[PDB]
Amino acid sequence: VETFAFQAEIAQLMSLIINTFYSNKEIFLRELISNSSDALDKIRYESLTDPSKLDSGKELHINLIPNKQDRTLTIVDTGIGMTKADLINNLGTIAKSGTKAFMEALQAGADISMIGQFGVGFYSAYLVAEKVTVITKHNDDEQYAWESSAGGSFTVRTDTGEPMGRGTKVILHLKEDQTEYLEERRIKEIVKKHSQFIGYPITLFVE
Repeated sequence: VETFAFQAEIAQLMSLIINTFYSNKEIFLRELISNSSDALDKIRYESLTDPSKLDSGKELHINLIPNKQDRTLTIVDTGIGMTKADLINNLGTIAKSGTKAFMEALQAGADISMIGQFGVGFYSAYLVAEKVTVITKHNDDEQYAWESSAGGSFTVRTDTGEPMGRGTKVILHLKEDQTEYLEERRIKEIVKKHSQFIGYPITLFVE
């Protein structure tokens, strides 16, 4: 296991997300589904000129998996995945610059639900999760697990957990008071409200 420091700007973003009073937490799901869709779009585009890119799985989709025993909500996609370098580099984002914009905007009258407009929507996971684990597999690399409970650091390790073929799995270890996001009725409602026009199937698994 390797441990890394978040850039200071990202640590500050995370703390703002964790400590700011903001009731409309449910937007985290849309943000992560949006990220999944973007990743699926990337592998799809690469496949148009090189069909072999899909040897690691031709189905392009998103699964939502709640588990009340583990208190986790997992978002899985079969998108392009991320290399180890992408993981370290803010999960393939330009987060340093996105954070600066988001903070300026929060000053010009924006609110936290607008985070995705600044390219740092992944971090909205910390509205509801105490810990986030990201398992990822890109065609050009091995399978990796990133994890962070905030506090300024994240880890990266190889994952000999179940091989995934290709894609990304975001495992949200929910805060104790956020278990509503494990209820089928609630997840269904949020998907219909904010993720109605996504171009890939979204399957909500049953417990």
